[PDB]
Amino acid sequence: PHKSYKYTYMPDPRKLAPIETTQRSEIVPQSIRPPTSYVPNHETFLERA
Amino acid sequence: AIKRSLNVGVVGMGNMGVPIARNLGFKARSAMYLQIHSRALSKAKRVCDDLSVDGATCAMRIHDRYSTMTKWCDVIVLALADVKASRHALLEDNESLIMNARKGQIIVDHTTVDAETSRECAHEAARRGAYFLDAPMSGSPRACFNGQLLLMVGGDAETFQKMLPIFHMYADNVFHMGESGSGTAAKMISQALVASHNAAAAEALSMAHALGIEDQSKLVQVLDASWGSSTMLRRNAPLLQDLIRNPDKTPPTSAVSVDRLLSDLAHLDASLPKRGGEDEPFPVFDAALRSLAAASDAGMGDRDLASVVHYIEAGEAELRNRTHVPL
Amino acid sequence: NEAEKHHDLHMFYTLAWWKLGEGIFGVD
Amino acid sequence: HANTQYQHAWPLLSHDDLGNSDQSNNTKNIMYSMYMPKRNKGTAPW
Amino acid sequence: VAKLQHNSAPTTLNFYEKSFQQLSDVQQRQTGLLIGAAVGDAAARALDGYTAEEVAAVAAESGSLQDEDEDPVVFASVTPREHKSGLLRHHSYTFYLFSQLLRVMATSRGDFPVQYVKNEWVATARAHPDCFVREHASLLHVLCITMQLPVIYPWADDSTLREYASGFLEFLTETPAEQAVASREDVYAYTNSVLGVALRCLQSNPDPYRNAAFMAAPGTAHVFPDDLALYCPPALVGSSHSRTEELSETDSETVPLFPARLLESDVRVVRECLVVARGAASFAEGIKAAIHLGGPVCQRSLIVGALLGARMGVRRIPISWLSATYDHVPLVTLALQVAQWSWNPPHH
Amino acid sequence: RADVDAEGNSILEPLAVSPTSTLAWWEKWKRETVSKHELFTEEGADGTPKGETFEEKNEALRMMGITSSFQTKDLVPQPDRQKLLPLIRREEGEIAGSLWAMDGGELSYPKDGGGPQGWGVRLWRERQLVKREYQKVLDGYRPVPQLSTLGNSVRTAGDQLDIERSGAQTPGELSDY
Amino acid sequence: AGCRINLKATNNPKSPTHTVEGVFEAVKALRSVSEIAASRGKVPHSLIYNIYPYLEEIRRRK
Amino acid sequence: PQWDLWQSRPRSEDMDEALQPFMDMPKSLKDRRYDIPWWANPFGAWYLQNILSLELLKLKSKTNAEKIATYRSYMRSLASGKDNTMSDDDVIRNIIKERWKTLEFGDRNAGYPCTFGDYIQFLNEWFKSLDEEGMQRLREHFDRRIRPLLAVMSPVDILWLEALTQNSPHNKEQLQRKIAFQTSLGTPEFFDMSKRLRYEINEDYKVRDELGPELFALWSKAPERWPPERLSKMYGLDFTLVRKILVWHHFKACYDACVEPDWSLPKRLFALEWIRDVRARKHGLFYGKMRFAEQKITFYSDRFLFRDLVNRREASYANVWEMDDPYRFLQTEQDYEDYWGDNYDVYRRMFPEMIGRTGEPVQQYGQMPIWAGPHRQHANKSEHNWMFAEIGVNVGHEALKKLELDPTNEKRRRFVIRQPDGTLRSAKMSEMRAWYWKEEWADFRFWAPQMEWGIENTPSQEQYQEHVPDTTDADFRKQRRIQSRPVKWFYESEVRWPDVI
Amino acid sequence: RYPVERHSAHELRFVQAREQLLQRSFDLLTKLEKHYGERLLLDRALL
Amino acid sequence: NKPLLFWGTGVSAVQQALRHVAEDAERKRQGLLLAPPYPCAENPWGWRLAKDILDDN
Repeated sequence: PHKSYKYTYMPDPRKLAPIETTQRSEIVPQSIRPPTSYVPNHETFLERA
Repeated sequence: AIKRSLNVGVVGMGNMGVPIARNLGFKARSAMYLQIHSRALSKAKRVCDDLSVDGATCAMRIHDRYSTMTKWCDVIVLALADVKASRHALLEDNESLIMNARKGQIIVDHTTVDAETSRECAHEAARRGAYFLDAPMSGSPRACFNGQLLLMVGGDAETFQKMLPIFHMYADNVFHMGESGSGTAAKMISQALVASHNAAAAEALSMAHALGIEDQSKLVQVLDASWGSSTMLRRNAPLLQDLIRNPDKTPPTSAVSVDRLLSDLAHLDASLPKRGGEDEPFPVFDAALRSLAAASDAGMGDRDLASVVHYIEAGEAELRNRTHVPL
Repeated sequence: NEAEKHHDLHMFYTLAWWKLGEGIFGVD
Repeated sequence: HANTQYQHAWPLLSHDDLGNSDQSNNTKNIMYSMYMPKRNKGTAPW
Repeated sequence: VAKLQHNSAPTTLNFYEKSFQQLSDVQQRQTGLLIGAAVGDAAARALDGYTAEEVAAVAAESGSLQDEDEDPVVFASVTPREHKSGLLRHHSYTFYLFSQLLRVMATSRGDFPVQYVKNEWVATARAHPDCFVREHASLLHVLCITMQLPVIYPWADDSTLREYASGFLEFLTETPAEQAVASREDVYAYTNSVLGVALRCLQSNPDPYRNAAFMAAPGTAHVFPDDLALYCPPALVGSSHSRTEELSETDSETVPLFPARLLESDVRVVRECLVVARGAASFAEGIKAAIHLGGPVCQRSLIVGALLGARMGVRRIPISWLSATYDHVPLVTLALQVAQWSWNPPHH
Repeated sequence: RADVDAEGNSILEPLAVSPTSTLAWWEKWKRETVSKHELFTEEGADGTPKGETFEEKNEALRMMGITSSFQTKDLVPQPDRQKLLPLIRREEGEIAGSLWAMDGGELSYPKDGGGPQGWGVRLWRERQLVKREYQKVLDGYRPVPQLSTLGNSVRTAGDQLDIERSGAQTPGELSDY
Repeated sequence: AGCRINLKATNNPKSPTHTVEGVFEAVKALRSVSEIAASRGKVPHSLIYNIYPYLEEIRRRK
Repeated sequence: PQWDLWQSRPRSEDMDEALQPFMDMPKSLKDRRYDIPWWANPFGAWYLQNILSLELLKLKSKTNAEKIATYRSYMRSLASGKDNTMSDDDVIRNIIKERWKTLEFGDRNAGYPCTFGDYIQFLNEWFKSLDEEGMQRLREHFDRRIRPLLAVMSPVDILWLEALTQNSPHNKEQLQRKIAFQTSLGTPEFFDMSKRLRYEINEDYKVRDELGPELFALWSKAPERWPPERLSKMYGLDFTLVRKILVWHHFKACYDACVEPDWSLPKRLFALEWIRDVRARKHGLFYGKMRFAEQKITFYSDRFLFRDLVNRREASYANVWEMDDPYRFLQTEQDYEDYWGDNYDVYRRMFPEMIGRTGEPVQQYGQMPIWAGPHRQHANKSEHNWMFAEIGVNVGHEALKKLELDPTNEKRRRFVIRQPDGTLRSAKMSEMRAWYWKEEWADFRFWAPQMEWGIENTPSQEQYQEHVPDTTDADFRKQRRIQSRPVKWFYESEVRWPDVI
Repeated sequence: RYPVERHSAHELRFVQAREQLLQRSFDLLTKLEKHYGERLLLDRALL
Repeated sequence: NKPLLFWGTGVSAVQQALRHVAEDAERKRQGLLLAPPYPCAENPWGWRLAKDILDDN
């Protein structure tokens, strides 16, 4: 096109600025409580709810 | 001997060459000058224009001549369709990359090739003083866009270590198999396993339909739970079920084609050592080869691999005729 | 879209410029 | 899906679509603010 | 220019690495004084109290270098012979008082009386009784405390800086009981001379040590290097009369106890620190030379690194050492606040 | 280590550029020439750095190892005296075309197809401008041009013979001869 | 320039001769800045330009 | 190995044709072509025999005298004894000129050295053998020599030249028969203008490729001693043209050395122009240029505005460059590359005036104690940067942006940023200015440290004390001082050191 | 690596991580042997 | 940098001409024509091979 400019269409530098991501699992995990005697199975849990 | 950026070139804007170049342009934070070679300059113009519009972080330069590509690029990666094009681009052309290679250049061809071609390419590169790697890529173009490809690199360990930061831009599973040609051998083994498992999955779904199982998801679930799980089966369960249910439907096209699979298996057979007059008696591999050949002999070579289900019996009839000819 | 290859510029060299320019092809 | 929306950036010291350039006097340059609609319902980027 | 991304190399090595570029030259020198003082103190805290031969033995013992690790003397991993509780594990009592004064200055946003920090200093002294008697009313201690006073207004002349620092030095040399600590004037004069050195370093004067020797307080020729001692003003006849009055007591059985370390020894240590700072071409080598001399390495570094920072700005301080400093984040924040507010105090 | 990083992994390094390249020559010249601080000890007479005069410029280039071809001010081409090229650039376009070309780009040439923006129309307009200039020459607003190679080749044999044997540079000199 | 033509008062508004005559009469009745300055006794440039020395030109010579 | 013009390198077969007729040549006749050396073509053989041999004669050899004797004898036969004093190089040049002029195209074996088709083939293959630099040199030769002739010659003259080139007897007779063709031929008096046109073109090319190295060397060695402005002033060249020549020279050196060009150079030489002109352009939309940055009152309207402008211009640079005082905050090459590469646009749009930095230092705050203990320490961490800005009655005034963002303001607008790890930090200058209405102008001239002082500018303490600030009159200053100073003394209820014996 | 970490200290950290990994691997293989009823701890030469 | 010899520069041309003459013998067996001599739609420039007395049909 011009042979003298990088990024011939001249995008905004913020366009080429990168994006970083961090999942919430890294911030805090999710624990799973094992079933208790009151709700031995998920059927009983749903019936109680 | 000045300080600059690496000149990284990509040769072949086919189906898999575009995602590689796009990944390099996107993930190269101005750390490389991206050269893109094309047989027709219109394709290179289109690729560079699309990369620039989508937003590329590295400057790009288009090429239509292997001589200019060699004089510019410090590292070259070739992603072509067949073996003939790769052989012409590397050894046969007057401006062939390997024959005209400079002392220090690194040429990596991701195209699946034969063992003899890989050996001769490595020998010529070593004689010229450059470095050559055969890294047959594995995966669909969508997987290459996601960057989760598969590379089996054979050659110099130091060269593989140096080229790792470039491979990781479009491939996550990179395995340095060993000396030159080990990547080609691993690709041959993988292709043979793929064909065998595709034939097995097609037969399994055919017998499922024969027995009466009327759901494919509920079958693939228990198959994955059990020891009969297979990637090809999981991928091709719905299409194979539909094709079995309605034989009139013509299987669709895909990047992994019957003709290409047959060509790769033919290269594997050519590189397979012989035991004299008779060949190696692999029953499952021979059955898969015959079924795939019967499928391709119906104009379905450019369609998906699932077409083998309609020509299992075609291959069997052809084998029976050929065996009855001398009987 | 198509790049102008300027092949019409080369057609002017096919005119025997030495007849009038008296050997302009060389260094002068 | 080809590029039909973006165009190559203006090079350095280039002329305007109306011939205006920031060279020497501005007399050859012509103001164009009087051709725009008098009131905009919103806010233009410029 | 650029290198291929691999191994997930972090973009910035520290929080303020790219923030230090956002200061003027004089602001960089101002922040560099405090930050280099802190870095030197933290680097010399490990070998605090060690002798010269002990430091040499440590360096010889840790003679397995992998061509990229820092000097074994700096930030040494030796076992602690002190085992302090919460803060003196990474710094000294002198730097504790220095940090308290820095925080008071940052919250004051300009010049401030000594009463703003009297209570903090006496609270620290009560919290650490052994350190207070060990390093109270000594030249090294008062100098390391008052080194940061010229940061308030680097363009101030010697007379203004000395007048402002007199109030702080009076309380620093004020014994609680009527112990009658002697050589208070001598301590004041030596501290003023070194503060002149630091002020000229902040002002980036050509040969700050030479010009401070020229404009030093009378009777302080023994603290400057011997090649510069000729330019110092001679001892005052008033100082001689004060010495005669002190000798007129004729009480040999009375010995002061708060100045544990002798004034002459403090002067020798400060002279060694000044020669090291003058002959140091980089902050790292200056700190290494300061710690190789043994003795009060914490105060030696607190002087030498402060001078080096005032000479060559923040950005010459190794960012790895800055990150290794324990309280680098609060120290740098306070230094930035002081540098910003020194040029426009709200009260005047 | 050129090809080894901090961790010890082998890293890619660009291939050495051609030692005969002009860029390599510039790099070596910059690295090996005298530093910019030793070109002149005393500065200019009035607050300004030396090197503005041609004598000082030639001395500096000599110290840097370069012999200036433009020793005098008059030896500079001085393109502000041009009377024909600026008119063409102002009206029609860049007559040169390939004067500013990086690599097969930034070319000011007519289109290949032709039509209103083709080589024929471009040359016709340029010839019209040259005809206007020749009309000025005939009217005496411009000096009579000298004898050209094309003009000599066009002239009759007798004219060429007498021009060659007299060494005349202008038609006026030919008329005098 | 800006020109506004109103031919409602005329018996035949759709008259190109009326339009051209009106425009030419308006042009004829126009005085140039040079003529206005000559009539007033002022400098023409000190009538349309915002320079503070021109403020002395609108006062009375004293 | 080594490839040059003498030994042509092997090129690819699928290369496109250079000349138009070869593009329409049928594929069968294309395949009929042989692969032969360049001199195997009759035109190449003619050139090597006639012109290239005489060019080689000037080199040191043994047969040079043997051929020079014959050529001198021929020249003496031509021009009696006058040409005896002519130099040997002049004789060789004359022989080359005569052999170039006497070249004819016709039947190969009837006397003519080569045919027109052979000449066309040689031209096509010679153009094919060129690289990018070869094609650039070819275009340079075209512009230098052939373009003036085309601009000065009529299409009738061009057709006559084509007829001469083909040397067809019947076609030449047909063209000469026409009376209008006879009368439309150009005149030598008008063709003489081609000499001046060629001189101007060669003068511009000589400017470029001879004053480029000299200016480039001066500006690369001592840019501060020889700025582009000084170079243009001393060489009489255009100020813009000098910078253009420098940029072109550097970029051509990079391109022909096969190195990625330093993209920062056009920015570093046209910093003002880059901000003013370089824009992203949409397809199908026509754009304009802002003559003035804003609607302001001209400085000629008031006498004080005129003085202010002349003082500011005195304190301002005429042309700021990379090494000047405002760019002294780029200590190392990392800062240099970051500022001048790929982020110059944002770095210049951050703040209008040129200051000794690009933003403000960022300092982090301290978290308020949480009595809930470790049951709630996690809650302040998230996946995003939470940015908060103060608003209210005293905050948000566009006209007071500078005073509200002044760090030395006791009533400064309060910004906070909670990082995804819970850290509370301040805001950058760009982040703080993002909340106000955008300012999209820049200043490339004014530099504050160069302001006049002493003469006509002397801030006085009397003017500031005219307000009569009295602590006994107004005690708000004491209240703010009390608010700022610490309060830990209140728990101790004269300060004295502890006594231990 | 930490800002002031030594090479020897990094090696010691790697040694400690290696020991922790070895113990956790032994526990995991014990659990897997209990789960499967097979013999997984074959090469018992790292004690 | 090397002699510009004449006697060792005719290798590939001989092989190409051998291929051409073999194909021309088969063409004479088949009555084939290489290309239209006159300027036609597919050959507007009228490219034609030069006649050679020594060459046989």
